Amino acid sequence: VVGGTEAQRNSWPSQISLQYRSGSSWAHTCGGTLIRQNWVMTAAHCVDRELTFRVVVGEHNLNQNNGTEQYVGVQKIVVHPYWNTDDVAAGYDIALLRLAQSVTLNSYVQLGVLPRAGTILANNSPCYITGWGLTRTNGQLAQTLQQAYLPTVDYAICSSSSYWGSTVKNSMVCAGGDGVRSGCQGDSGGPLHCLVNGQYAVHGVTSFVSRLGCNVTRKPTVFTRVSAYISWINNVIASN
Ligand code: NA
Repeated sequence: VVGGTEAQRNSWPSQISLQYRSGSSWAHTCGGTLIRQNWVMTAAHCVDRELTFRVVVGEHNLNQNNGTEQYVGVQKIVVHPYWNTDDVAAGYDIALLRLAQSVTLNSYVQLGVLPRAGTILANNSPCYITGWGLTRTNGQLAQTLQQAYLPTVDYAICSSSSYWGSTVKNSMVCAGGDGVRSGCQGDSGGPLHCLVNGQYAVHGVTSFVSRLGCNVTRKPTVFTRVSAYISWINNVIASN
């Protein structure tokens, strides 16, 4: 997250860190949202590589013991069947991870609530992106979980020629684009939390930013629109 602030450690208890095994260590690669005690929602592109993945719930500082973490292996990966890794612009950038164990819930570990199917946010709706991704274009990962306030940009504006044009689809949410605050590499897969009727819900799964940089004016961060995939998510969980 470029232009973020440090999150309070109990603000976003559905945020997870998706990590891969790297030598004798683990490396953060993506975010995700805990949606059942044994299921995480993330981006499909996060799990393109043939790696050994784990999820960390209750994580705040990637580099220090928080005293709240639970570490769990990924047992099964179900990528959306229409996903195509060389065409992120087509959409379908979503995957479900079944965890090897069910995590225990507490103030640091909670299920993300998802929007009702079909919900579309008004332009300029209030949302926060969260994650450990780069804090500058071509920078380094955050140590502590970051948040940035990223107002939505509706489809009509986001798909206009000076924004994303054809690349953004109605199955996506755009947010931000002010040139200061954005998602960045390592935030993919994590949540966009939007405040609706007094309750935050996870309306987006972070999917992509500009090839020209993270915080680029009129290139809002682009998220998979969770409310377009409710039936898919429910069908996957029911059949696994
Ligand atoms: Na930690």
